Amino acid sequence: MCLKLNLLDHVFANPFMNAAGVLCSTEEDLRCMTASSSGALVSKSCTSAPRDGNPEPRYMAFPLGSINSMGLPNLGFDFYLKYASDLHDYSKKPLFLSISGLSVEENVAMVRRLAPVAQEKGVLLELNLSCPNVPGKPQVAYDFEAMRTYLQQVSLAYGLPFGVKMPPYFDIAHFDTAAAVLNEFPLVKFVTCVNSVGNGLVIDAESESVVIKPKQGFGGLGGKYILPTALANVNAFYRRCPDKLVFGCGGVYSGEDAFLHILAGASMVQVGTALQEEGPGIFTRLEDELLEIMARKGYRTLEEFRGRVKTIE
Amino acid sequence: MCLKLNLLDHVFANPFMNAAGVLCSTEEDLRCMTASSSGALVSKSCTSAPRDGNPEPRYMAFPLGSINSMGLPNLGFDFYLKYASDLHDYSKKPLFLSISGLSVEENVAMVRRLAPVAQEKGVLLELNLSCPNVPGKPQVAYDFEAMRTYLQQVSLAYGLPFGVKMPPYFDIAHFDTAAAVLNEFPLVKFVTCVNSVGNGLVIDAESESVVIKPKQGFGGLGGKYILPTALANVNAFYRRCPDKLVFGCGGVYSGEDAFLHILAGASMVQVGTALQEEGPGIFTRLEDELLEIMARKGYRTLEEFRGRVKTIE
Ligand SMILES: Cc1cc2nc3c(=O)[nH]c(=O)nc-3n(C[C@H](O)[C@H](O)[C@H](O)COP(=O)(O)O)c2cc1C
Ligand SMILES: Cc1cc2nc3c(=O)[nH]c(=O)nc-3n(C[C@H](O)[C@H](O)[C@H](O)COP(=O)(O)O)c2cc1C
Ligand SMILES: COc1ccc2ccc(CCc3c(C(=O)O)[nH]c(=O)[nH]c3=O)cc2c1
Ligand SMILES: COc1ccc2ccc(CCc3c(C(=O)O)[nH]c(=O)[nH]c3=O)cc2c1
Repeated sequence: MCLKLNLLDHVFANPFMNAAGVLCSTEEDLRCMTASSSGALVSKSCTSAPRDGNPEPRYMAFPLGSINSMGLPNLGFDFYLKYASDLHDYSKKPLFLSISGLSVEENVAMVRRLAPVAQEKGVLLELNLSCPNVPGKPQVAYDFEAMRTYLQQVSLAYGLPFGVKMPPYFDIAHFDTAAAVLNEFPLVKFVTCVNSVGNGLVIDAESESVVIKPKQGFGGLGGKYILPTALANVNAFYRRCPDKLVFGCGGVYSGEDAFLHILAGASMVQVGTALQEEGPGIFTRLEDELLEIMARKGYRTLEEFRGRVKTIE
Repeated sequence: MCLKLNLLDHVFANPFMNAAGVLCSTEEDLRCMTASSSGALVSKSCTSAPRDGNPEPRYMAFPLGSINSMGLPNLGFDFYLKYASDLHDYSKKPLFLSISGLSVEENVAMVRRLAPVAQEKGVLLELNLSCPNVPGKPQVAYDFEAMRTYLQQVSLAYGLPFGVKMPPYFDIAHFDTAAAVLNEFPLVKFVTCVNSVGNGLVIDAESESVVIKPKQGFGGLGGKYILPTALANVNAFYRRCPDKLVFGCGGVYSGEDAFLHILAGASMVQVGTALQEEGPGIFTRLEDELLEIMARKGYRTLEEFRGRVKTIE
């Protein structure tokens, strides 16, 4: 009975990893994820220049999840490239590097320079298609023409297999159109579903106030609020992208949550809000919990149930 | 101390009503909602002809909320009109009638017949913009050009103040675009935010199956999962539509939850999943709980705090 996976020409002890942005912004953070029982880690979505990000408070958590408008605080690309190139111990586990340029040219410039490092060290690119667009236009992945442009340019500039981090969709026609766009790009080998459920608003009843300062308190939601939305997007893309892998992300707090993601079609399973709250010890528990569910059901490997969610009649 | 208010030329005992489609499909349902301590009631969204809806199971609820793919089962428009015109006791509370035709023409035909009943009896129209659209196309509210046409045609056909039931949005540009569409129509006097969070997926770990039969288990989410989404949409439209009312719907299970919708800007507060689960006694609890929070805060009116959610500097 085991949680090992072999994909994208890498080997993973188990399917768990952090979600981008959680426990992955500094060298300390990355070493801490490396030391954890996770099967992999991803770096904070970066920009070419370092960023301080939005005013605080910009992240808050509650029993059912979290809200944030961090604003891409990050140490800049050169720092993440250097971590990939010179500091990361690939004998411990694989590394994903997440990029989130504020324009298509910014992304092209980073992926050109990531390429030789990816080829020589085996760092894996996750391109974040919630990067903001032009303000007053929707985020990139909710503008199918911009998304196409981003993927064509990044495909040309990088030339290597990569993956994409997708926001959630809520309309079947969007599932259809988005997967069709992704399916135009053979170098897109994995699809991470989902980023935060955008622009929610948490209000504290006692103080009568929003709980985060940017954007009049509007920000992306994560945690228990979003697990069925995440499961839906994992399975939508699993069913529509048969030549790509799907990584699941959203609402994982337990081995059972991870099991559902994997039944929906998840290969890797990322952990955001729960990891933020509990810390990297969450990885041993998730592993133990998922293995206990597998033992009770008689499953010996992940492939025996991945994507095998049953429908009714 | 009482929760009474006046909106749209009607008087309401309190701000609570059912959400469309919950406890409101049959004559028995409507009389039950009428007998409740709700302030108003809304009928099941209807089509010209009666419909059986989708195969069962088509609704399921859980600790954090519900999923449904009901498929617009309804007794057809002649039945709801007849209810509005001959059966409803307007001395008890106002009535809203929800229409959800599958085309623009269907909606026009229903509203032309509704108008003289609205004039004579004061029944209010809630137009459901989570309706069918043209080939491989998103729901109407997610296709701003179709939304505009629907509203143009309905405003011309109906000629009287009405409201619209909106699906949630997740992107600030979308809020900007949707509110601008709506503000083109002076007869659109209220905006109900929000319908269910579309196309989530609930999976049962023990059976390894989805929990509803239609659409391979995909359906609209309600309940706790959607409260911060619902508050965000209420506030966004409250901010953008200063000459309209906003009705809040989504995740209300307590007077606290209702308090947060009213702080966000809600005039009326609709109850879906929690009503489906608890039954119509919920209305007395919600009234009591809301009055209790008001008392503790020293608020005597809803107007003192509606839309007064505080931001951080
Ligand atoms: C504090 C915080 C920072 C995040 N930053 C990023 C990021 O830099 N890039 C990215 O793709 N997603 C980011 N996300 C989204 C998470 O990766 C994840 O998609 C989302 O939180 C849902 O997973 P969850 O329900 O486990 O939180 C961030 C989330 C949180 C809470
Ligand atoms: C069983 C069921 C039937 C529904 N039918 C309708 C409908 O006919 N028209 C409509 O506008 N919304 C319909 N809804 C959506 C609700 O009116 C409401 O927008 C949604 O459930 C969120 O509120 P909640 O969090 O209180 O459930 C329905 C919801 C459920 C659960
Ligand atoms: C330009 O100023 C802004 C403001 C808000 C942003 C929100 C998300 C993002 C993408 C990064 C990201 C963040 C984030 O850094 O805020 N949070 C998430 O939940 N997911 C994400 O993908 C960039 C922003 C940039
Ligand atoms: C035929 O299969 C479907 C699938 C999805 C639907 C979504 C909304 C509607 C409109 C009525 C409605 C329904 C419903 O009757 O399913 N449920 C909601 O949560 N909101 C609604 O607004 C009909 C649908 C029918």
